[PDB]
Amino acid sequence: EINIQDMNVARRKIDTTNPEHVGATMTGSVIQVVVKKGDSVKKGDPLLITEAMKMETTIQAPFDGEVSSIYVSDGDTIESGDLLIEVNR
Amino acid sequence: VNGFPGIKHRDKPVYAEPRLPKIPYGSQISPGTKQILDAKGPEGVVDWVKKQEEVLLTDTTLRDAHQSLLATRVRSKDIFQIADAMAHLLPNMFS
Amino acid sequence: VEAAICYTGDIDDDTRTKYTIDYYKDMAKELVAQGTHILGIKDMAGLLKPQAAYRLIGELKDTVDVPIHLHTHDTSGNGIYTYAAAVSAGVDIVDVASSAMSGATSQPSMTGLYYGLVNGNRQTNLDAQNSQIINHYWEDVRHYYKDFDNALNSPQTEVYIHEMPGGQYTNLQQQAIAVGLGDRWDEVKEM
Amino acid sequence: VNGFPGIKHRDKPVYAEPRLPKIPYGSQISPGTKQILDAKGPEGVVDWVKKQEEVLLTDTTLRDAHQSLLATRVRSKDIFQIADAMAHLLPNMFSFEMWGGATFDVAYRFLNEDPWVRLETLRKQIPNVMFQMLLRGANAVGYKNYPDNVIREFVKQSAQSGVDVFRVFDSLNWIKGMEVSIDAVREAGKIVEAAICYTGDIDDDTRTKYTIDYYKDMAKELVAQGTHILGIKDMAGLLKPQAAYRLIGELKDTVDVPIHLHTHDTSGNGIYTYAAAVSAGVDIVDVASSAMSGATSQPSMTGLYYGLVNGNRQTNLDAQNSQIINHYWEDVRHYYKDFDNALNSPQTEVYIHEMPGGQYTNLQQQAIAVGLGDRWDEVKEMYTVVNQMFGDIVKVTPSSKVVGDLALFMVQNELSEEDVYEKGDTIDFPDSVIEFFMGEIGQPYGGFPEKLQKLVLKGRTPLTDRPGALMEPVNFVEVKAELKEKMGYEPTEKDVISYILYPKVFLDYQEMINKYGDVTVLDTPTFYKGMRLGETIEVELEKGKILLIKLNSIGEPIADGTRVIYFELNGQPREINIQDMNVQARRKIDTTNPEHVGATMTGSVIQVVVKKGDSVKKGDPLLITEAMKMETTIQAPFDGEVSSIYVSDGDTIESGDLLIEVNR
Amino acid sequence: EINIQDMNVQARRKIDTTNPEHVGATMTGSVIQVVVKKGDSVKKGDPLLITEAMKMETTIQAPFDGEVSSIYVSDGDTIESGDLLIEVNR
Amino acid sequence: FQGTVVTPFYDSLLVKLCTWGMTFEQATRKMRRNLIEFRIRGVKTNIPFLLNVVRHPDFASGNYNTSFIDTTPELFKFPHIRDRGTKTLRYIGNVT
Amino acid sequence: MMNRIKKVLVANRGEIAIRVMRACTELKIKTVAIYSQEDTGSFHRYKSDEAYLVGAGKKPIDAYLDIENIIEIAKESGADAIHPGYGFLSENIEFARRCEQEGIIFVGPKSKHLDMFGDKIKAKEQALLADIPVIP
Ligand SMILES: Nc1ncnc2c1ncn2[C@@H]1O[C@@H]2COP(=O)(O)O[C@H]3[C@@H](O)[C@H](n4cnc5c(N)ncnc54)O[C@@H]3COP(=O)(O)O[C@H]2[C@H]1O
Ligand SMILES: [Mn+2]
Ligand SMILES: [Mn+2]
Repeated sequence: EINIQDMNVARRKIDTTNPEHVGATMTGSVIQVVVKKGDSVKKGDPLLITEAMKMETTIQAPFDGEVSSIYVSDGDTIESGDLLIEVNR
Repeated sequence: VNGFPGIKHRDKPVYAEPRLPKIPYGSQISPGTKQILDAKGPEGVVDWVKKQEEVLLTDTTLRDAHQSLLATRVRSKDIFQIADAMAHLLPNMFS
Repeated sequence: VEAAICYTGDIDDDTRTKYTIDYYKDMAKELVAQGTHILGIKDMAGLLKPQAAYRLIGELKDTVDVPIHLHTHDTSGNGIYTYAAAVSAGVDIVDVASSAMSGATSQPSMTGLYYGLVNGNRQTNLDAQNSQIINHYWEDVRHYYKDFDNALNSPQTEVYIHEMPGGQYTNLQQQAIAVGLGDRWDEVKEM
Repeated sequence: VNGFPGIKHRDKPVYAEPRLPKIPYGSQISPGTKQILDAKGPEGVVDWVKKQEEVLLTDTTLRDAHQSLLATRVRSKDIFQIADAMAHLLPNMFSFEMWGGATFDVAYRFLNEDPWVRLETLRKQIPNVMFQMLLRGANAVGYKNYPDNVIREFVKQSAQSGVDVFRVFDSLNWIKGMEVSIDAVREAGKIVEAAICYTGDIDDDTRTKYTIDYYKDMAKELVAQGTHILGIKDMAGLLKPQAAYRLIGELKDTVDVPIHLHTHDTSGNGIYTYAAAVSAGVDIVDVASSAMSGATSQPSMTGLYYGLVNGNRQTNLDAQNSQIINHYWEDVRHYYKDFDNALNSPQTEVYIHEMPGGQYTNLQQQAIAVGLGDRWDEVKEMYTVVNQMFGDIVKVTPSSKVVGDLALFMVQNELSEEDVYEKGDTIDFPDSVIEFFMGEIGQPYGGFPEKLQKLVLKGRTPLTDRPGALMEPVNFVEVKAELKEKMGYEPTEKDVISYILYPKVFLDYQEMINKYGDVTVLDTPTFYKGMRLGETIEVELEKGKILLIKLNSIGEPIADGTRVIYFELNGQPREINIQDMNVQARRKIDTTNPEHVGATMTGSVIQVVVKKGDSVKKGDPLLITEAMKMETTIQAPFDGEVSSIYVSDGDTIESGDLLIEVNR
Repeated sequence: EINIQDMNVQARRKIDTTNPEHVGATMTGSVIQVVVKKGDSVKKGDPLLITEAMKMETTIQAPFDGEVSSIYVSDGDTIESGDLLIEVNR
Repeated sequence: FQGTVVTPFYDSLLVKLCTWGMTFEQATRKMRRNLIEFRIRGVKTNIPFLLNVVRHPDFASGNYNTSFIDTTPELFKFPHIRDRGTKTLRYIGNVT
Repeated sequence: MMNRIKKVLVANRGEIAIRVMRACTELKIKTVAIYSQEDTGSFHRYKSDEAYLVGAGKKPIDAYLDIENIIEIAKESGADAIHPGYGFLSENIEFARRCEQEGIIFVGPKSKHLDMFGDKIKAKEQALLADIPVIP
């Protein structure tokens, strides 16, 4: 399996059994993503900021770890359950 | 195109037309508690209430009911549509 | 002016010495003195059980000389029964909704109350059939508001433990889910 | 790929894991009514009940609650999961209503699982509280009439497999109709709760047919016929509170058996009616978990407890425990959203039309189906009219269906009551109406209306006896042997009885589990929605034996719509083929593989001459293609077996396109 | 506007509720059989197509006299209530 | 096993490889071949280190002791990976 | 072939768990694996006749040190014996005793052996007693 960046381009749900999957709690959009793939993070650290009828919330790291894949971008519409970020232990 | 803020963006369902009561032209609205108030004031209404053997009813459909069930979202258009039937069909409410 | 007393606690439990019947009675007297025309009893969490309602209303009718107006929520499923007791104790006015917008965290059904009482010694003045007609409209209109019809809509008797008023339960579950605590909703209720 | 039959095909939602009660290992189950029954029989239980100062509770959560709210779709897996907690946390229930009604055929028919298994599994998990079923006297749980020996065998099995209390009713309140069932329950050593169906309004002396004296006389007959407990079945929720106080009060002075009241909360007054019944000394009432209570279901058990805790007469329920059991149902109910279509508010028109709980939702469905969704109010009005036409009858399954079938029929054909009386000899009535007037579901109180009977029967001759008394007994040995041939191996007694009760669905069930296994084991979201890409599930085949399954991808379809689905099962990659029944860039030959047969030229496919699996020889015709209308026949490059086919007649093709594969 | 048959085809439309020429699925299921063709002439009550709902068949009838126009479904097609199935011109 | 997900919570052990011979030397030849013959992709392994140990002439001799590894820094020099395959796939991946 | 041991619970994970399960199967003994949440996909869980989640709620290493839950599982599955492999509970006095209390064979030496060879000093005392050389 090799990774290739697609220079010129259905939304995935959290696998509930995996706690590395960080999911949207609520229906809204993504205001800002605060971390990058590879970044190192601690329990409670900010990962991204989401909106729900314009009232902001900050999705926190559920534990210590290393940020893996990111499935959303600033602006993206999101629904509760959507997989947003993955945080490896 | 963009959906309504705060909800899952989905296709408009096909809805049943709401059942509206048929109120014949020229039916008159019975007077009720608003007339008593207008004529004889608060104390006139209070006195009227004291004389009532039956239990009186206040209807919260237009406020508290949907505040509790539908996050207060019931819109005026839907409220105005039934209001005339309320005046004709439910004229004995306290309020 | 319908100044209201908010009901809380449980006057049938003399373990609970703060919000007792005398508290309610004294507060009634003060409000009449302050000049209300009707006395409101606002049971915002649906905590007023039927036997308490009978005593509470019965006693308030012996205490003050204004009509009484009772408001409850059917959160526990006993709202009608509580209204039936209130009515036997001579309450003057009660708060109801159209069937289709009634039950659970809302008011008890106006048409349900009518029929619960029509064969008793004291009735409501409602035309059943007309209310049923108005109700058809709400049966249909309510579908429009599905995205906001997220109240659980069954009985919920934990209210007698946590005492969260009707609206706030749904509302506060929301904030809990929002903030990542959807899994710990029971802890939040305990807290 | 194809969605579940009968619902909108949508993505599996993300569900909350249900809240299960934590039962410390080695907690003991308290003994309850099942022990009393096992030791001292029916009369011992009856005597125990008489001693109880508190009102006792029967819990309908596992049967009637979801029959009314979720079209009886609650699956066994979800029921077995909470059963152990029920044994520990609700040990003071009189009974759990957990079998009968529609659960029998719904299990086989729509859930593809075995109700006998449900009964026997639960029986082990809940050894302390009696189990209760609803039995139509005449025909058990079946769809028609059956010879006596069938009814007798069913009851015998049910009782053995673990049913303790049989609530036996007849759709017209025809006592004769129940006599077999009642006797078989006596014969089996179990409790008989024969029931009177409540209808009308005893507080209205305008209405002289179904009066309190009617109810009292019927009580006396049933005690005489030897019931242990008297059931009052208020299937439409029509029994108001002041009527309940009198009715129960007077029945307690009249008969010397305990009384068991069952209502629906359709009107919103169920609790209040239960409160009155309790003041009049009723012995047992039917309740459900809050989250499965209200509207067309039973009143809340926990709501009743709190309505009575400060009165002169209480229930024996541990509130907090019931609240814990309830959390489970709060969560599980989300799984059944596609079946949670009951309106779920009060509905007081029931006092006018008298449709029982289930049938309202059910009959609205048929009305919408048949184009009458806009005229649902007319249909309700016609139900009322038809009930009057029949002389005012007790309406519950199957009598209710008759009134429904005619009500639809008459709105559909723009027919009034008068039109039926005028043109009835030239009108072909629905079969259920003919069957009704023939007496095939028994005899109504006050008899049939003569004029309307003659016009429906059209010369035919009524019967006046139990349709089943005149039926040829079933030869069990013969049926068993027929079934063994059909199934391919030796059936159990239960298999046999089910086959007899429901032959078409029983065999459809067998076909289904031969093809897919015992899908009963699947978690309910997967049962109804399958799997999302990247999802992993755990399927518990059996205690300790779990399949861990992951869906990786779904392949592109070939010509006949077959797709390869790529799973992992317990770490093993597994590819399985699924035909995509509703399909809404074309692949090139791998030039190195000579099994790949490719378009030589640009054009279209006129005809494909072979099928997947066909056997072929070098030079044989595979398909015919076109190039500016000049035909060519693509030949087999060698001997072999035809594999996949990527094109269909008419398909446009370009040179290099892979058309067919031919395995060596 | 001209009509062209697409010889090689690779969200489904809802009834406009105001137009009674739009014949819509009453219920969720599939189409067993379409009984008419574009252009066919029909009378009130005539069979247009047969649909399924948990395998219990129903026959969608012509709401009035007229001429069958466009057809939006084929045998086998999955359908949801409100889906436009057939149009019948007056 | 192919498809497994190594976690950080427990030991990393993938497989214990054992070789036997009539002599230690014979067993040594086999350990070398087998270590080289393993293909494991998706995670790093300690194989480069085991090979260094098993090829070192002190190991072959049979005369080593507790301090051998800690005092033999050659064991921690590793050949550069040949990953021509992987690079070739990135190229193919990129143009594709 | 065996006498009392018809079924064995392997109270471990990974390599040694599989090793024990293979031995068991060769002796016509049935096997029970246990696995933590975090090892739900571990392949030892696939090599047993039965498998059960152990230590729900606990941190990952603690999950395979959950004596009570392991015993529950052994009892509920009808295991006659428990093999603790190495690491985890294989040298834990309490766990071994607890097997004894439940009538479940602990596949290993006696509790007192674990005791005596657990503290380095009492082991050294035992070597000295057995009259074999030791380190100053
Ligand atoms: N002694 C009796 N005689 C005739 N009918 C009887 C009765 N006791 C109970 N019932 C019937 O049962 C209902 C429930 O009574 P409960 O005391 O449970 O519930 C009662 C009770 O809490 C209270 N209540 C009414 N009258 C009362 C009284 N005289 N004394 C004490 N409490 C009363 O109001 C509730 C409902 O009154 P409601 O008549 O609406 O409804 C009553 C009534 O229909
Ligand atoms: Mn309020
Ligand atoms: Mn029922």
